[PDB]
Amino acid sequence: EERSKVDDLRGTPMSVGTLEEIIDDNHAIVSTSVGSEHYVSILSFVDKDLLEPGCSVLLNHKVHAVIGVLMDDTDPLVTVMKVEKAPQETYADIGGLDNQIQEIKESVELPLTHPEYYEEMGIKPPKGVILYGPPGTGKTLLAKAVANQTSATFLRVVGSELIQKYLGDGPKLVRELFRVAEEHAPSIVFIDEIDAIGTKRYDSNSGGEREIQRTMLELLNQLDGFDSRGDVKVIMATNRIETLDPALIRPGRIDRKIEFPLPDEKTKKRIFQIHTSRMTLADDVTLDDLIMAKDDLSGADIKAICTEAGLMALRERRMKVTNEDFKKSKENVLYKKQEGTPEGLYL
Amino acid sequence: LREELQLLQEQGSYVGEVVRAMDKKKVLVKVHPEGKFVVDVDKNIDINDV
Amino acid sequence: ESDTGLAPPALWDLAADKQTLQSEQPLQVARCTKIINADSEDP
Repeated sequence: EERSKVDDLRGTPMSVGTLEEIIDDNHAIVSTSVGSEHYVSILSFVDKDLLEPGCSVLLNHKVHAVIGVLMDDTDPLVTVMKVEKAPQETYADIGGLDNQIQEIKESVELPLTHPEYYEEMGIKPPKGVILYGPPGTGKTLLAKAVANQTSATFLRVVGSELIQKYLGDGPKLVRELFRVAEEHAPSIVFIDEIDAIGTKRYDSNSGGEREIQRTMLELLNQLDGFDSRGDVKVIMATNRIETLDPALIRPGRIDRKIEFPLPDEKTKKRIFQIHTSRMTLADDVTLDDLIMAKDDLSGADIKAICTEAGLMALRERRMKVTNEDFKKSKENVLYKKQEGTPEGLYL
Repeated sequence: LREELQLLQEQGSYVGEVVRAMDKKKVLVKVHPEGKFVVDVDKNIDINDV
Repeated sequence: ESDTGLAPPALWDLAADKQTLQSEQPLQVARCTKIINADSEDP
């Protein structure tokens, strides 16, 4: 009876509002979908505990009073980016980059699993770890290799699921992500491709760049609020470094600058084996001649060979892949970037 | 001709694109020039209209 | 489900009687804006 009276006390065409701020005096400020902001009153059955600046409520047409709080799948944008399942092969997938493995193991696993080296002496663990170098030098493969061998949760951010146009959704998901990093295990914040948001620190007069500079400043603020973080590890990765934010390269925030130099033909032979593993590799093919001839090719190129080797088998209606397919895939696919070398001059 | 004229003297109807909504006789309609609205269903239609 | 702030009825049962009705007709709706300038001796 009483539930039906209050459900019929408000108006029926309830309008979807937007909270902006809260004053604790039975009224608040809200925002319509057209951006018109209305100094309206709030009721008392509205369950004043979940009211947060940035949520949505229900409004009236007559007085636009706050009818009730609105759910929004509670956060659709921090539960998608969280990894639940297992990544790729742990340590045997990569090869030749074992110089940098001691860096990332002692900076991540050693503050967590054995936090006694830091207590015998009194040396604090590092927070920021930067991965830069050539474009596609094996930064994605390395980040999944470290995240497999873990005992804590892991976070995977694309970098383009951070910038919206709602003027508050930028700095909102920073607190949404770090709360998930706080409520769960001391996870690894992996926000990939931070170069599109953080560069050169420019301020303009339009309403296009203002959603970037605040969110850049609020993330730098929320990373180093210096109140209680609970040993959050942050891995940041871009390709380039020279058009990036200089005040994150300075000490006090990040003291690890890990570079990934170019590999050799030694690391290739596993990558040829790994890519030619989940296929019908016939026993009449040769891969070692394909390694010896070509002297510049990456993991994307070998995978582009393996798909072209897979396509040529399906054209003439076969199941396995013959050796001439691998030869013709080596001579068709790999002829796109071979340009520029000083041969016959150097010794 | 009177039947066409009596329904003619009547205001227009809106349109709203709905992909999904909630149950309990309240659906979620988003109009084009404005935002979303929590509205009520009719008695001539059902509820399973998501 | 459409929760809309259920608030299990022990904290708002006295508040939903007529205090809502005194928030509807006397309490008007205002809007927040910006002031550019002012004038002397007359607002």
